[PDB]
Amino acid sequence: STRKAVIGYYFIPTNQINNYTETDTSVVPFPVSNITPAKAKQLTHINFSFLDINSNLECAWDPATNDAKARDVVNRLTALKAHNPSLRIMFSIGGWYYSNDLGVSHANYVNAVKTPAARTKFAQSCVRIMKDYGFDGVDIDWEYPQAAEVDGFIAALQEIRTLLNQQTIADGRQALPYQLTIAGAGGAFFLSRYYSKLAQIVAPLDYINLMTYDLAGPWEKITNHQAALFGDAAGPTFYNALREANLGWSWEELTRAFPSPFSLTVDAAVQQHLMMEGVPSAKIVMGVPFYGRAFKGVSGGNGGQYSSHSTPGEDPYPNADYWLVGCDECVRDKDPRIASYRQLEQMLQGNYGYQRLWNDKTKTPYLYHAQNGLFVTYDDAESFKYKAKYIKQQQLGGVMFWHLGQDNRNGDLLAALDRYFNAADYDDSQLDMGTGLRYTGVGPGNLPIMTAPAYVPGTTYAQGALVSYQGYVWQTKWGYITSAPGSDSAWLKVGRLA
Ligand SMILES: C#CCO[C@@H]1[C@@H](C)[C@H](OC(=O)NCCCCNC(=N)NC(=O)NC)[C@@H](C)C(=O)O[C@H](CC)[C@@](C)(O)[C@@H]2OC(C)(C)O[C@H]([C@@H]2C)[C@H](C)C[C@@]1(C)O
Ligand SMILES: C#CCO[C@@H]1[C@@H](C)[C@H](OC(=O)NCCCCNC(=N)NC(=O)NC)[C@@H](C)C(=O)O[C@H](CC)[C@@](C)(O)[C@@H]2OC(C)(C)O[C@H]([C@@H]2C)[C@H](C)C[C@@]1(C)O
Repeated sequence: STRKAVIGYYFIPTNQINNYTETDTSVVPFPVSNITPAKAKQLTHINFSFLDINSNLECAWDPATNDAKARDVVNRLTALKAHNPSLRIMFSIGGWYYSNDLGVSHANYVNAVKTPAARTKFAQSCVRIMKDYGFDGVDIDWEYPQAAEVDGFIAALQEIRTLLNQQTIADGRQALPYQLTIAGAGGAFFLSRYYSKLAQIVAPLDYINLMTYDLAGPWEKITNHQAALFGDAAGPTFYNALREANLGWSWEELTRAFPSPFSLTVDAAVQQHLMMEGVPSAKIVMGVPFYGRAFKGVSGGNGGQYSSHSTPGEDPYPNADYWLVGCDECVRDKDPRIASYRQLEQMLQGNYGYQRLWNDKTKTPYLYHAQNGLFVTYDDAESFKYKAKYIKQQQLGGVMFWHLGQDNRNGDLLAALDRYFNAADYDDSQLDMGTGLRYTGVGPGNLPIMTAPAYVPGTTYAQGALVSYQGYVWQTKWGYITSAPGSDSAWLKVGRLA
C-alpha cells in the first residue's frame, strides 16, 4: 500500500550558484529546469548537496556563496512541489570532501557533536537553515564518525529530530512531516565504525541511505564491480571487519553473523543492517550509482574484471593525462576515474572500442576496452531491475542514488526506477536473481522462521539438536545439555516460531 521512496541527490557547486543560469550548459550543465514536471513526480525526495559546518560549529553555506543567488536556486527547487503531492527538498550537510577524516571541515564535525552546548548550537542551526530557505528536511552525510564521536553523533541526531518534530507541529505539517536522514556506509570497513550502535543511529531517522556503491576503486589491489548485487566466486573477497565490532556476542553468534572472508556486495550491506535488532527494513534505503568508476592498466582475459591495474589513487588526480577514451566531462572536470552515466552511454554508443559486458553473478554491467586496457563499473536500467526486485523482496524502504545531475537530459535511469516500483503495466516476478553468492549471515534482527519439537525438561540433547521454547527455536552448541533453552551459554537462538 505505501510507496517506495526514491531519493535523488542533486549537486551544484558554489561557483555555479554564484554565476547561476538556466540557459548556459557551459556555466551550468544540469540546471534546475532540467528537472521536468514529469520527473519531479518520479522522486519522493531531492537532496540538495552540499552544505557544511563552519568554525563556529554551525551549519552554513560555503563562505563565498552569494545568498540571493543561493536563495533563488532553492525556490526553484521548492517550486517543484507544485507538481508533486509528496516531494521533499532535503538539504544535505557533509559529503566526502568536507567530512572525510582529512577533509577541509572535518574538525568542525567532530567538535559540533562533541558537547551538549555544541549539539544544541548545531542542531538549532540546522533547522534555522531548513526553514529559513524552505527545505523539507535534513540529510547528514558525514563520512564517517569514528567510535569516540559516534555517541555525540547519535545525540545530535536525536536533538535535530526533536527540533524537526517541533517544527512539523508548528507549521501544521502532519500531511508531510519534516524528515531526517543520513547517508550511511555501504561496506563493512567503514560501517564498523558505528555498527554496534546502529539501532540508536537509525531510531531518529525516517531513513538510512545506504551508500551501496563505490565499493571498488583505485585504492583496491584489483578491479572489481563497485555495486555488485550478489557475489561472484571468481572475484576478490574481504575480511569481515564487523566480527571485531564491540557487540559483546559469543564466538558462535559472531561466526554465524559474520562469515569471513566475504563478498563486498549490496546484499551484504543490507543484510548486515537487517541482522541488528531494532533496525526495521522499512527504514533501509538502497543506494545506487548514477556514475561509473573507471580503471586503466588491466591485463585482459576476463573483461578487465579482477585484474591488476594502474589507476592512480591520489587526490586530486595528480596529472593532465585523461586516459578515459572520449569522455569530455573527464577533461573539463579534470578526472578520468569518474564518469556520469550520461557520459558513459555516449562513450559506449559512439565509435569507441568500448564493449558493454554483463556479469550474470553480480547482475551488473561493465565496459571493457580491449585496445587500451580499460575497465568501467557502473549501473544501468538493466541492473536496476534486479536491485528493484531486491528492494521489494526484502521489504526495504526504497532507493537512493547519486546523483540526479548525472542522469541523462531525458532521465531514463530515474524513470526506470520509478517504473520498477510504481508503473502498473510493469512486472518482474519471473526475473531470475541468479546463482550469485548471498550473504548468509544471521543475527538477532533477522531470525528465520523455523520449527522443532518442543523442549522437554529431563531430556538429554546432543550437539546440534533443535527445540522450540518460549517463542523461539534453539540449538545446542555441544552435548549433552539438559538446561532450559536460553538459561546458559550452551544454547543458541537460531530462529523464531510461527
Ligand atoms: C559525492 C562526492 C565526492 O565529492 C565530490 C568530488 C570529490 C568529486 O568526487 C566524485 O564525484 N566521486 C564520486 C564517488 C562518490 C563517493 N561518495 C559518495 N558517493 N557520497 C555520497 O553519495 N554522498 C551522498 C570529484 C570528481 C571532484 O570534482 O573533486 C574536485 C577536484 C577534482 C573538487 C575537490 O575540487 C570538487 O569540485 C567540485 C566538482 C566543484 O565539487 C566539490 C569539490 C570541491 C564538492 C565539495 C565535492 C564533490 C561533490 O564534487
Ligand atoms: C591503497 C591505500 C592506502 O590508503 C588508505 C585507503 C585509501 C584504503 O586503502 C586500501 O585500499 N587498502 C586496501 C583495501 C583492502 C580492503 N578493502 C576496502 N577497504 N574496500 C572498501 O572499503 N571499499 C569501500 C581504502 C580502503 C580506503 O578506505 O579509502 C577511502 C575511500 C574508500 C579514503 C580515500 O576516504 C580514505 O579514508 C581514510 C580511511 C580516512 O583514510 C584516508 C583516505 C581519505 C587515507 C589517506 C588513505 C588510507 C591510508 O586509509
